[PDB]
Order: sequence, then C-alpha cells, then structure tokens
Amino acid sequence: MQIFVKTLTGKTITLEVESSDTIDNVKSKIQDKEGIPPDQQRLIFAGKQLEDGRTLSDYNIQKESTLHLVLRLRGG
Amino acid sequence: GEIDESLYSRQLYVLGKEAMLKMQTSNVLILGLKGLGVEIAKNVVLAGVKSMTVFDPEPVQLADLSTQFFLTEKDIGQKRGDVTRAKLAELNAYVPVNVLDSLDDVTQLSQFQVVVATDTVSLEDKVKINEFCHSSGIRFISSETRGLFGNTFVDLGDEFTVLDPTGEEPRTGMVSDIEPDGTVTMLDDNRHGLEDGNFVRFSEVEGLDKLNDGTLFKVEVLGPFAFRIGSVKEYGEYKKGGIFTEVKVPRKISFKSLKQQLSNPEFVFSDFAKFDRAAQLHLGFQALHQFAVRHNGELPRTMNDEDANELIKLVTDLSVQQPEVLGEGVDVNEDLIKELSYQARGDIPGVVAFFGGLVAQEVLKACSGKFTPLKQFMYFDSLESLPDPKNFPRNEKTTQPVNSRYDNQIAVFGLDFQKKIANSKVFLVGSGAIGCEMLKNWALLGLGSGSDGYIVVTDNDSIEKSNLNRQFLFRPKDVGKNKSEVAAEAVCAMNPDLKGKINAKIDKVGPETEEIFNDSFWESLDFVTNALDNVDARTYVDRRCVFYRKPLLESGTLGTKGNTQVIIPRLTESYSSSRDPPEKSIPLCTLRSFPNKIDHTIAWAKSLFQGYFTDSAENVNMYLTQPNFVEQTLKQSGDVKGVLESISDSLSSKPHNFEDCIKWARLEFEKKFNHDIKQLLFNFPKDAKTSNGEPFWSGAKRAPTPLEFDIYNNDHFHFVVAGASLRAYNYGIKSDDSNSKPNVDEYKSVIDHMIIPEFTPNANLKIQVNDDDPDPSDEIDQLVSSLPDPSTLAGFKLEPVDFEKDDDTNHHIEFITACSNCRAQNYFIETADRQKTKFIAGRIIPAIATTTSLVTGLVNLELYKLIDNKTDIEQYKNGFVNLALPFFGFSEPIASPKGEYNNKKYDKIWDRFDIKGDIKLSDLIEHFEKDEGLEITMLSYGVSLLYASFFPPKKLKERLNLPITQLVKLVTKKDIPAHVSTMILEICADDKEGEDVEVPFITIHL
Ligand SMILES: *NS(=O)(=O)OC[C@H]1C[C@@H](Nc2ccnc3cc(-c4cccc(SC(F)(F)F)c4)nn23)[C@H](O)[C@@H]1O
Ligand SMILES: [Cl-]
Ligand SMILES: [Cl-]
Repeated sequence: MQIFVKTLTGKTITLEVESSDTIDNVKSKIQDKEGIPPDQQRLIFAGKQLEDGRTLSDYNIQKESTLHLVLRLRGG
Repeated sequence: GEIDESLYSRQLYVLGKEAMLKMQTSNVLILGLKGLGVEIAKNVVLAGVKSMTVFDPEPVQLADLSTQFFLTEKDIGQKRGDVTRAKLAELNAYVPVNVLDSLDDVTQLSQFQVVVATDTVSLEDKVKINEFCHSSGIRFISSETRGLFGNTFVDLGDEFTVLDPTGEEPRTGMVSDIEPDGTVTMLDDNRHGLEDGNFVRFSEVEGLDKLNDGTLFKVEVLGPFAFRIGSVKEYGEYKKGGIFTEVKVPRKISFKSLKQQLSNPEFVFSDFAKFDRAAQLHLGFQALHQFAVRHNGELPRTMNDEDANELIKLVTDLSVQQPEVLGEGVDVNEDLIKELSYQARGDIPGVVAFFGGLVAQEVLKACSGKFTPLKQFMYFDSLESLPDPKNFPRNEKTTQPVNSRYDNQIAVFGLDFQKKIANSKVFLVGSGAIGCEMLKNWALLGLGSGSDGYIVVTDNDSIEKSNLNRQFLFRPKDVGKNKSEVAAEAVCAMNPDLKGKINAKIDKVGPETEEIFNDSFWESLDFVTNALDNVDARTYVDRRCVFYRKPLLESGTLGTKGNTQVIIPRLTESYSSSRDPPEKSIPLCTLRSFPNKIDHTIAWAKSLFQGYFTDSAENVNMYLTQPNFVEQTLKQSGDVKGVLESISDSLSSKPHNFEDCIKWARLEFEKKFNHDIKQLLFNFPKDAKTSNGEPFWSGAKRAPTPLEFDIYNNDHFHFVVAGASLRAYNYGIKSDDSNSKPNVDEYKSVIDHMIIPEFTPNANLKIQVNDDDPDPSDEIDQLVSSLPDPSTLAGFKLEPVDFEKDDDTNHHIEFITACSNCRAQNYFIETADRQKTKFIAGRIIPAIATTTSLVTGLVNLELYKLIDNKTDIEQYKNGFVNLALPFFGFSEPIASPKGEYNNKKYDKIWDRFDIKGDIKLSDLIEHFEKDEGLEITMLSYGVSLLYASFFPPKKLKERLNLPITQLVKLVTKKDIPAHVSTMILEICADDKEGEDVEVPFITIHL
C-alpha cells in the first residue's frame, strides 16, 4: 500500500509499505528518500509519536494515511 | 519602499521585504477588543501594517480582564476600544491605532483591506459583514473562543494569489548531466530535495543555452538524485556544468462566503486525533449564536444543564438543516456539545493566545500573499486540560462568579483549582520572546499571586532594539535595561495581584551558578518552564529537572515553526532523551580553496575577520604581559608558526595614522583576492586534469580568477574602508572625524600612489585537495629572534574587536560582507548584501510574535495538567506547528524507559539511590548488597574510579574505611568545595545470579 509522509516544511514523501512493516523499516525508507538518520526522525500520527519497536498495524495506519515528520526548534 | 531593519531585523528574515512592504500598505480593522481581539491586534501592530483600527464601544467589565491584558480595574465602565487604543499604539510607533466609533454604516468597511470579526460580533452581523467584504474585495477573517474551545474562519474572496506557499529557501543544486529526454542527474551524492510539481530554472548549463534564459521547468522526481524536466533535444545537447534553482510560482485560489461555508464547510484540522470533532463543534458554535438570539444576547449559563440540553437540541436541528456537515448516519456528540455549553462563557489565556497568534498570522497572509492561507474553517479544543472532577468538582456552585478578574477562568476550572494556580511556585528560564508571552499568560492566570506562590524569572541579557518586534513588554525607552527586570514590572502593571511576587534575577543558569540556583531553590519549586534560545541551555535545565524531580515545560520557535514538549517526573522521557538534526559542517578544503556557495565565502570572511581584528590583538597582548608566553605557546599550541607570525606582523607593520591603515587594507586585498588566487592557479591551472584524465576544476571546484582592485566596485571599496577602520581601532588611531562618510576620491589618492608588489609563485607550496589527504624547527627559532622584546613596547596595548552583528556603524558586517563578496567575485559566486550576510555570519534566528504567542499559549494549556498532577501520559500533548502551512499536530509524550534488576523495576531516567550523609565506602557497598541485592563492581565520581571489585587487598584496605568525600580526595588529589551539598556516583553492579545489570545512579546527600 501507499502512505504519505508530510514534513514540517510542507514536503510530501510517498512510501510503498505493508501494515506488517516496522516503524524501524519506515524510518529507513524515509532515510533512503530524505537522507535523515532514523534516530533524528520524529514521526507522529493520530495523536501518537511512532516508536521504534512497533508496527504500522499497532498505530492503525491504513492506506493513504498521512504521517507527519516533525522537529523541535531552538528559537525562543 | 523603506523598512526599518534595526526594528524588524528578525521578522524580516521570516516574511521578507516584499511581504512587509505590502503589509505597510494594508489597513486592518478589528471588531471586538476583549482578549481575543487585543491579542490579534497586538501581534498585527507589532508586525507592522499601514494602520490598525479597533472597534468596541462596549463598557469594560471586571470579567473582561480574564484575558485582556491591557484593561485595568480603573477602566471599568469606560469603553474597551477607547481604553485599549493608546496601549496598542505604544507597541509600534510606525502603526497608527485608531478607534472606529460606530459601525451603524457598513459602508465604512470600504476603508479597510482586512476586516477581522471576533467573539463580540453576532453570527447574523458576521454574515452581513462578510457578504459586504466578499462582494467588494475586502479580506475577511473571524475567530471565536469559548472556554477551552475555539475556531477561526478565513475568506479572502474570489481572487487571491499566494506568492510563496511555505516561506522556505528555494532548493538549489549542482548538476552533472542532462539527457535528451530531460533527465537531470545531480552531482555525486547531492540530493535535489525537490517534490513532484516544483518548478526550477537553470544557469551555467553548457550546451543548452536557452535553458539558462530564466524559463521554468516542471519537475518530475525520479529518485533522491535525479529529476526530469521534459525533453530538451530542441535546446541543444548537454556538455557540462549547471546549477538549478527552484522557483515558487504564483497560485490563484478561491474562497467561499461565510454563509456558503456554514453549511458546506472546508476544514483544516487543529489535531488529527480529534478530526471527527470539527464538524460537531462547527454545529455547536453556530448553535451558541441561535441560543443567544433566543435568550436576548445571552450565552448558556455556566455548568447549566437545562441550557446544555437546549444547545444539544439546537445542534440536532442544525444537522437536519445542514445535512452535509456530519454526513450520513453520524450522531450528534452530545457530551462534547454539553461541555461547549458548560464552558461557553469561559475566557482561557492559553486558548486566546493560540488563536491570537494564528489569526494574526492569517491577517498577515491576507495582506501579502506570503504563506498558504487557512482554507477555510479550523476548530480546536484542549479538553484534556480539565482537571479530574474527583480532585476539583465542577458544578454551578464551584464555577460561579466571585466578582474577580478570574471569573471567566473560574467558569471552567472552578474556584479551588484557580486558587491552586495562584499558589504555585514557578521558575522561568528566559525573559525574551517566549519569556514575555509567558509572563503575560501567567499574569492573566494569577499564577503565583497566592500567599504560598511565587514566580522567579532569570535572564542575564539586556534589551536590544530588534527585541521590541516580539517582546511586547519592552518599550524603546527600556533599551539597555535588563529583560527580566523590565518584564517583571510590566506584568505587575497588567495584574497587580503579582506585585511583590515576581523575583526577577539577572543570572544565567548553568554549572557556574549552582551556588545561587542550589538545592534549596530547586526543591522548593512546583515546576520549571523554559524560554530559551539555545540547545545547550535547554539540556542543562532538563538535567536539573531530572535530578530534582521537577516537571519541565519546554518550547521553541523558528520563524513560523514551533514546538512544545512536556517532561513529567516518573512518567516521560526528558528533553535530552532524544536527538535533533545537528548543524552540517562545511569541509575544510571547501572553505580554504574550493568554495561554491556564499555560505562558504561568508565563513571564510568571518574567520579572517576574527584573525585580523580579534585573535591577533589578543595574542599580542598576552605576549606583552606574560613573560612565559613564548615558551607556553611552543609546547601547547597546535598552530605554533601561525601564532608567532601574527605577533611578528602585528608589531613590524605598526601604522602611525589612518593613511597607513588604508595601505595595509589594500595590500590585504592584493594578498587575498589576487596573489593567493594566482598561487592556487599555479598549482592547478584552469585546464589542469585529475588522475583519470577528467578536468580538475569541475562540479564543486569552480576555477577562480584574480581581482584587479577597482575602487568603483562596491565590495572592493568597502573591503578597504572597513579593513582600514578596524585596523585603526586595533591600533587606537582616530578614524577620519569618522562621522564623515568614507570618500572615494580620498581613498583613491592614497591607493593610486602605492607601489603594489608583483606576484611571485612559490613552487614549494602544496595545497590540500580532499580532507582525507593530510598536509601543513629552525624557521621557528628565527621567528622567535625576530620578536620585539616586550620592554620595547611599555604600556602598548592592542584593542581587540568584539564582534557585534547589530551595530550598523561599527564596520563589522560591512567588512565581512565585502570580504565575502570579493572572494565570491573570485569564484563567480553571486554576491550577497548586508542583510543576508548578517543573517549567516551572525547566526540570527528568524523570529516573529505570532508563532511565539501561539506556542506559548499551547504551553499554558499543558500547565493546567501539572496543576492536577496528571499521571496518565495519554492526557499530555507535545505539539508541533508551522503557521505558514498552516499545520498543527500533537503527540502523546514518550514513556520513560524502564529496567529491572532482581525483582525490582525502576525508571531509567528518574530513579536513583538516595544516600543520607557522607557514608563510608564499606557501608555503602554493604548497604547495596543487603538492601538491594547488588554486588557493586565499579563506583565512580565523574571521571575518576573510586572502587572496583578487581582491586587487590592492599588497595581495598586504603579505601574501604573512607567516607566518600575522603575517598574522592585520595583519588583526585583535590578537595570537595565547601558549598557542594550533593555528589552523583555512577555504578556498575552484579545481581543475585552474578550477572552485570544496568541500575540507577546514586545521589550522596552531604
Ligand atoms: N528566544 S529569545 O527571544 O531570543 O529569548 C531567549 C532568552 C533566553 C536567554 N538566555 C538565558 C536565560 C537564562 N539563563 C540562561 C542560560 C543560558 C545559556 C546559554 C548557552 C550556554 C549555557 S551553559 C549550559 F549549557 F547551561 F551549561 C547557558 N542562556 N540563558 C536570552 O538572554 C534571551 O532573552
Ligand atoms: Cl456572542
Ligand atoms: Cl522568506
């Protein structure tokens, strides 16, 4: 299936995945596309931050779901 | 066409000159000056629009003070508009603020480009005003807050052009091939970073010449390293070279009217976990108005059941009339609507701040076409903020007005909870942008105004002019004073309940101030809130919060982007548990020899600046005042030869007047932009080839060309002026009654009489090509014998330059800009202006008040959760925003990782072993085996090993009988300072089966 990853700068990434896939996996597909190491990636979906152990099923991620890749900022 | 950079500097890096120029031709009208209206207005006036006009002829009442920080009790009975006007005016001298007396004549709306309708304006009147606006090209925005709920609606008309959807730097990149079908391959491993449907232009593409003419090409992304632009065989055939630059094209969009949208709304979601709620609230908000029509302007009574059921029924009727909002077979969420009724009169600071920031930014979008507007409705709630009714019962008695400014907060949370807020003890780290907003919010909460409460705020910085653009507590007359102190005073004028309750300190947090910010200070607090501008500080506060077990409310911004995080004792990860992307380093060879971007020439120039005017001076002063210096340098410097040449040159040259400084700077121009370039070219001529026979100067290596000084060139001229002026300052030489602007003809007569020595190559010099390949005593002895004896120069001092990005008269950015651009000319890189150079060299963070208030609002809604000591992680919200998009999303915090040793479960972040007193080593080891089932294997204080189970008997007899303080003295040869009240010890240990197991750390309480 396809899912979408929207970044905090408005970029849209498309991914080919399976709900059996791990978050670890998804992070590495994101690494392939954007060059961002997995340990720097914050993915959120439907009120939860996705964690390394789990699967796409564990967060209930359907086809054409959008996940958000977000950041923390240093200004203040 | 003129923008005050000294005021607007940081906002300008967010919005841009064009957007701000349109903003300054836009007249804005705000209807309603309760909290929401005044928050929106504050932000828009700070941002700088041609004029702000406010309308609100209703008398001030005590309850209006819940969120309207510019009303005082003395204002009661007078009109909101009139009383607020002057205080908004003081925020920005460039923006007049007027009061519209009467809006009986809707025709008056024609004077304005953007009209905003807040919570004070009826729905019936909103639809009328919107129809007037929409049909005559006036941009319309509305917003309403009701308790912990809120919305906003945007209608920019039938024709609106978005000029830039995101505000991001255009992508850019180097190209290595373009095939006939249009497939564009990036150079090496560089990522183009484009998205399908982006547009790009090209330059330097050899063999396709009309492809460089400015034509745009639509992008088809193939992978991370290639995109396609459509056939190019009609333009020629690619040879080499090429740089693509992304272009944002304009986009025309249409809005519907408020009326059309009431029954077919287009939603943007505030939180995707809550999406099924937007339609329901959309019904509910309309119902509050129907309700008011039937009850003579009045909203539902606070916590009242009869009225809530009336609202539930009004909503039910509405879903029949607007079948399209819920859709087919979706029931009215009755509990939601009941809460909306219950809270309809609530005026909550955090929610007002959230909408005030958001809606202010939509106003700026509407004036400018910068950023993507909200299209068209957004609804929001923060219901998770409600305390557990077990601890704080909510009902008609507890929530009733008490005749105080807090009555409409009480309306939601109840009196006892509001009193608990007043008795909180809080530390605020920072009094800048977040800091000022935070203290305003706290003033409105009455936080710390109870006899058991207080606020401490610390910040060592003083108020600079650009601060005034987003630190709304400061005035032009406060410039130079201390932020924390002025801020504290300002918020007491806003709410006198805090008079005497804010301790404003001028200390920086960190390891050096732990005597001030000590055990007793920290243990006394309920929680800590950050308001900081860098990561190391946030990390330090996070560590202390872990150690003292205090919650921490974290936030941050960068332009339109922002985030919130909560760190809760014994529940979540801490700030330092996770990593953020680090700043990418430029390779050394790229800076030194092969720059291809202005970022590179700026870094180079900044460093030359340091060396010329700061480092070389500091060195000379050390050498003249430290009789061991030369000996000290030899053993300990990495670069010895450099330090000694910099002293030698600083003392032989020794100018006597300004004319000599001109000469030094001209010769520096020749060395840096002529000779060094000819040298690099001696080692690698234009046509030179690599090992495989490919051209050396390709891709990132751009073949330079030496400069012939030309005083009519701005960069050449300013290099000399700024370089001479700074040299002069180093040597204490008066600049030319320097109030005088520098004169071209004057400098030219000096430069024209100079003999500029010719370049001679050096065949010894080898230049480092890649960073991997390594490269660079009797000249040193020679260089020492050349140095003047220090008693030759008695009382001679050089004055080092302390870099200051924000003084336009001091020559610093003048120099770096000119020095950068001269090297840019060398390498055919586009030169940059002072603003851009200042942004890069000065590491300036883009910043605006809208994002700052919104994010602060979000923090103050998590704050409510701490007051209730919530232990259910599912209740807390880390937030992420970009107002440019606009985007809001939230996530439940991550749990602290847990461990186990033996049968004991522990928190890997938060748990420790607390030991009372200066315990003896043997007693400690024994306590752990007897009480914890742990055989200590290794025990350490910082860097130093105090005990290890492999220690043989002689060594153990030395240590086992020592208290920990003495054990440290034995090992580190160093005392424990008097003031130190705790010591952290790390341990490794084996469990009851003799296996190594990860365990908590130990705190020794002395
Ligand atoms: N975003 S803003 O408008 O620029 O305002 C930000 C505030 C925060 C201030 N900085 C500040 C205030 C109080 N204490 C500290 C400590 C530090 C700091 C900075 C760098 C390194 C270190 S040492 C370490 F990491 F703690 F070990 C400490 N910054 N503090 C500004 O003054 C501004 O007003
Ligand atoms: Cl109303
Ligand atoms: Cl921009």
